[PDB]
Amino acid sequence: QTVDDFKNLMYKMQETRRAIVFALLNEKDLTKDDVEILKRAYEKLTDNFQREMCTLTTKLSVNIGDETRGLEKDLKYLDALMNIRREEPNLLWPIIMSRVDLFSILANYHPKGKETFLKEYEDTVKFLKTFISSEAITGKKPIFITDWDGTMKDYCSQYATNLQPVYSAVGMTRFAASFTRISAVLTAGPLRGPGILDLTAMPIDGPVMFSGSWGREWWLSGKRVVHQDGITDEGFNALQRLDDEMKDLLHTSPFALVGSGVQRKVDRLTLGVQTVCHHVTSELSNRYQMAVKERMHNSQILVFDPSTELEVEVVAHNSGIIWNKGNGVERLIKSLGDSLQSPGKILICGDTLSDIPMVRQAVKQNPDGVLAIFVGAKMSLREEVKQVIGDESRCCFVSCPDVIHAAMSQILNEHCIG
Amino acid sequence: QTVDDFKNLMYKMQETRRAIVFALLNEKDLTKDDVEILKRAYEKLTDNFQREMCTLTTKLSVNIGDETRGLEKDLKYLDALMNIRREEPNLLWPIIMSRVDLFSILANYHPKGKETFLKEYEDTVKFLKTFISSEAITGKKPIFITDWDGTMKDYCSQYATNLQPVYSAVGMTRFAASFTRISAVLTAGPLRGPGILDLTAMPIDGPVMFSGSWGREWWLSGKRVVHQDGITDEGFNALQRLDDEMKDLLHTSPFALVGSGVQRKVDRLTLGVQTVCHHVTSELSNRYQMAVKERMHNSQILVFDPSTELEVEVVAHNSGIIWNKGNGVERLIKSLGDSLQSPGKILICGDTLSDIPMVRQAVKQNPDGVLAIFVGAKMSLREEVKQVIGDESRCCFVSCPDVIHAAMSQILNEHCIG
Ligand SMILES: [Mg+2]
Ligand SMILES: [Mg+2]
Repeated sequence: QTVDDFKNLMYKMQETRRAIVFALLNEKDLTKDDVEILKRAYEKLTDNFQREMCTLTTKLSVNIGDETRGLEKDLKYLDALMNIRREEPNLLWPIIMSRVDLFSILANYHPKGKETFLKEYEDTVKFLKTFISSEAITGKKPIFITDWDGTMKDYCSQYATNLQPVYSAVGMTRFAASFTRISAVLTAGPLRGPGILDLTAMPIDGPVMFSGSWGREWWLSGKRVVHQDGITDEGFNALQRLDDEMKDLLHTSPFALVGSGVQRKVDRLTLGVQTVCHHVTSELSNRYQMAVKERMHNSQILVFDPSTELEVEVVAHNSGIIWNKGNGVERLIKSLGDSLQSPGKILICGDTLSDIPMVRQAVKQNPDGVLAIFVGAKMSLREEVKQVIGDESRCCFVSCPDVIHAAMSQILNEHCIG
Repeated sequence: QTVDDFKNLMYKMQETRRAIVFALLNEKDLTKDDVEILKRAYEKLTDNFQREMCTLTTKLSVNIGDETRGLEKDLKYLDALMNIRREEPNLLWPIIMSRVDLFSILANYHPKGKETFLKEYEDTVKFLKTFISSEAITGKKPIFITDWDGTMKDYCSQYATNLQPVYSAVGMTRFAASFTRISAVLTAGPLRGPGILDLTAMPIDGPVMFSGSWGREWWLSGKRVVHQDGITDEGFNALQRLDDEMKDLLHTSPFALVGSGVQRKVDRLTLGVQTVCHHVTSELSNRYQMAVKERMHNSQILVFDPSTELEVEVVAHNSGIIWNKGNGVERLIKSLGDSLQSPGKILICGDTLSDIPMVRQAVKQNPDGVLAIFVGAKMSLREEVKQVIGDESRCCFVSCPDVIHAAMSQILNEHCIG
């Protein structure tokens, strides 16, 4: 009913999710109790419409649509898996997954209809096949680089509970391990506390490398690599002090379930102070922002930024090069000892304009060469993608990530299973 | 209190606005009654918080913030003008306007503060000076091309009442006439019924040329020029028939005060069926969309498109080149007999990604050359602008159109008045 109960529930069913994913990727038995956890988590969100979590001072109405849909699709997926597992006990998990009709499960969620879902699915499948064919030509597996939010994961009203489902995790991990030599994930949010590593349900130390702050931080191999480059050592740590001055403010009753909800990015802090249209009062937001301004201790190398009506930022800087996802990709590839210039295909997935640099860099290195899949892109963005790349023919546009997921599952069913 | 009362009130005070603008641009006396109209229009919107207009079936809560701010700023501006007019009866209007401290009037509306407003103002002024200096170098006045919504005009919750204030109209007209040889306005919405020509408070047949449908239609000189290019004659007129099948649906009680609110664009119809977050019920929207689907009479060259959760489109096509604002600029300049290649500076103003083509085309013709001012642009968009153009130094970023307006007013005060 309250905030911490919701958060703890979601996080529990999420670590349970990771356990399930590990069990499905390492030929381990599927615990019916672990599934029961997700089942209870789903039943809890559907009883009292949406749900409203309250504390001892204020009350917030929270949109749990994404969490509910994720839990639902996961329940259907797992139910199927167990249904074929029971009928044939000692089959390998990929074979059982090859017998799952994921298409029928995901098609009912396409906002434009199943008919469009089918065509987008087929085109995405052929596109992906073109991407996979790179190995048979060059001898080495191609490189896959994607965005998270809106690209591989449906948009969530809260970043704090933007939890990745099981089927997508399994699909992405299998696809990355089987068909790619490099798979990278570039996000704007942090790695942890809460970050992409906490929201994901994937091996993390597997075939997929996760990043944060547009590539300024990475998780590999067992440690965290942070690229300051522009930010000073005093600009840094001061952000840490401010973060300490925020985490205790969250413990009072100011909340972090508003959009982004105070994120600690390598070079800045991004707090969500207001929700569209007007969740949370117009006054509490002002008290919030003023309290944030107070905890900025001159000045002291920390610059305040009102930014928008919904978000607010506290940045270090100013010496630097204005970091973007392109820099993250470049630095990663340079660090790994690989190259984008090497003859072979490159698949890049995105949903917003901030993903265009990733493409840019790629077509600067391999203009043969680059394949792009964009999710829910407006006309202008689609044209921009068509502009950065030559083709046109090398461009693929879908409406939702589930198209990509289903396509990948089909590719796995065809090439890894037969 | 109702819908039509609101619409008629706004339109009346808008034609009154045009009358006032004409009076201020042609050395005519300023009718105190015409000002009184705006005064009553302002008082009517501030009495009962926001306002809710209802009909005989449903009730809608309407955000009239933009209209109220426009009316308010207009009232202050006109009050000043009359205050110096009374103190010196037979002065020329530009001189009186040169004595108006518009900066103090507009600075209180900057969401980031007056301090930022000042710096953005100064930088924009110097930038504009650089733009004006082109005439003294090349002998001919430079070319100015801008976007409307979000660029020269604050965002409005309803396109039907997105009314341009007086001071901005005066400023833009004076600036365009005095410093430019070509001034163009590219919008996505139609020209009329309701269109940009109805929402503007500018001479229309003056120094500024207005367009619609990303340049597919233009108003010059006294007639409307429509570029089909891709759309067939049967694809056209069918859109007109559907439009006829919509305008009568609006007369029932389905409304067009939702965002865009059914727009007749040269190649398509863009209806606003849902508001963020959830103004209007979730069922009435469905009835709306289904009724729209019904009035599509095979099929019959009209393609339906769910697009987003808020908007919906009915497109003709498919043969064409996918028209953008760049094509509008190109076709306009080619039609007028001028050229972007000719040595001289080019100022381009925008707020979204759809304005990037305008820049693109320009830097394809004049890479010396192009100056860009972007309003309320996110980091990614700013970087994209910095990418399309070489400089960097030739880029100017502001937070609100009022910065541009105040800057232009200052330029007028310095060069046209002394
Ligand atoms: Mg993204
Ligand atoms: Mg615009």
